[PDB]
Amino acid sequence: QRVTISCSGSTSNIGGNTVNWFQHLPGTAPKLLIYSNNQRPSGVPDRFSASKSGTSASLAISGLQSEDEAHYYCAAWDDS
Amino acid sequence: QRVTISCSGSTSNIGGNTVNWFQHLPGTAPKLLIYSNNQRPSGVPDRFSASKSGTSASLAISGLQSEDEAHYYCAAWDDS
Amino acid sequence: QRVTISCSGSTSNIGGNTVNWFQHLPGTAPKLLIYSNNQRPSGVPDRFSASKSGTSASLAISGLQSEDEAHYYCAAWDDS
Amino acid sequence: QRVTISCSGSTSNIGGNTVNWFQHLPGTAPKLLIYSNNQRPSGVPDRFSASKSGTSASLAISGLQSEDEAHYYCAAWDDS
Amino acid sequence: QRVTISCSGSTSNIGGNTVNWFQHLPGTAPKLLIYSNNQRPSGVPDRFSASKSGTSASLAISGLQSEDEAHYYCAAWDDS
Amino acid sequence: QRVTISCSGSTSNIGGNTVNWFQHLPGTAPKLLIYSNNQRPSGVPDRFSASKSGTSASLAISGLQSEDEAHYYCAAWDDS
Repeated sequence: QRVTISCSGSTSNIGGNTVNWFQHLPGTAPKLLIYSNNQRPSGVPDRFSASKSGTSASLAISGLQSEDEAHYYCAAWDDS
Repeated sequence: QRVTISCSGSTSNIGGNTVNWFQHLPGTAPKLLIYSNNQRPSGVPDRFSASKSGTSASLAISGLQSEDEAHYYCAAWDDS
Repeated sequence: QRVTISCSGSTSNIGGNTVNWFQHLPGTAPKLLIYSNNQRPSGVPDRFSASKSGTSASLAISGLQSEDEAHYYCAAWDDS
Repeated sequence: QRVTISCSGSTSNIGGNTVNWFQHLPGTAPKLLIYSNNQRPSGVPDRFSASKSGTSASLAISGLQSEDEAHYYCAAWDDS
Repeated sequence: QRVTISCSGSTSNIGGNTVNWFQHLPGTAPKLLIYSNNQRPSGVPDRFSASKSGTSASLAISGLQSEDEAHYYCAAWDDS
Repeated sequence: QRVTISCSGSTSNIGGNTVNWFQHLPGTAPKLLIYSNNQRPSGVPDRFSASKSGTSASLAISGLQSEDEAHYYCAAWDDS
């Protein structure tokens, strides 16, 4: 036999960039405030898996590739 | 036999970029405030899985690829 | 036989860069404050796995590739 | 007799000011050029006077009180 | 007799100021050039006077009180 | 008799100031050049006077009280 199995992954290519951010900002006054008292997630897989709990109270400004990846690739189970 | 299995993944390519963000901002006054007291998610898979709990109280500004990916690819179960 | 198995991974290439960040900012006054009292996640896989708990109360500014990757690739189980 | 002679002068009062000029100018490219080959004035008073010759090839931006004053006040001649 | 003669002068009062000039100028490129070959004034008073010759090839930016004053006040001539 | 003669002068009062000039200037490139070959003024008063010759090839930026004053106050001539 000639069984062929080929999974894949997270191949990334950005290129160029020069994002320069935020420049030339005369006088501002950022006075943010964050205060949380909840958001308790959970997850209870039994047979299969790759649950992904996630909590945040951030400001969430993303420039390039701010992912929170979590991979689980090409699993198997026979129990012969 | 010649069984052929080929999964895929998260292949990304951005290219160029030069996003420059936010520039030339005369005097502002950001005074944001965040205060949460709830949003508790959950999830209880039993046989299959890859539940994905997610909570946020952010501001959520995205420039490029602000994903929150979670993969579970090509699972199997025989129990022979 | 000629069985061929080929998984993949996280191949990345950024290129160029020169992100320059944030420059030329006349007098500002950042006075942020963070105070949390909750967000306790969990996860209980039994047979399969690669759960990924994650908690944050940050500000979450990302310039390039701020991921939180977690991989689990090409697992197997026979129990012969 | 009670002859009373009262001339006047250049009394000035500006007040306040805070002219701030020209601010917050992202990248420009001033490439001015001046080249003159003439403008020769003259003046030949004989009996009375206070002629005022003036020549310029400037750019002439004025913010406040850019005068070129020249005074000659309360003259007399008797030749008794 | 009670002859009363009262001339005046150049009384000035600015007040306040805080002119701040020109601030927050990202990258420019001033490449001015001045080259003159003329502008020869003159003046020939005979009996009276206070002629005022003046020549310039400047750029002439004035912020406050850039005068070029020249005074000649309360002259007399009797030749008794 | 009670003859009263009262001339005046150049009384000045600025007040406050804090002119701050020109600040926060990212990379520039001043390459000015001045080259003159003329502007020869003159003046020939005979009986009265206070002529004022003046020549310049400057750039002429003035912040506060850049005058070029020249006074001649309360002259007399009797020749008794």
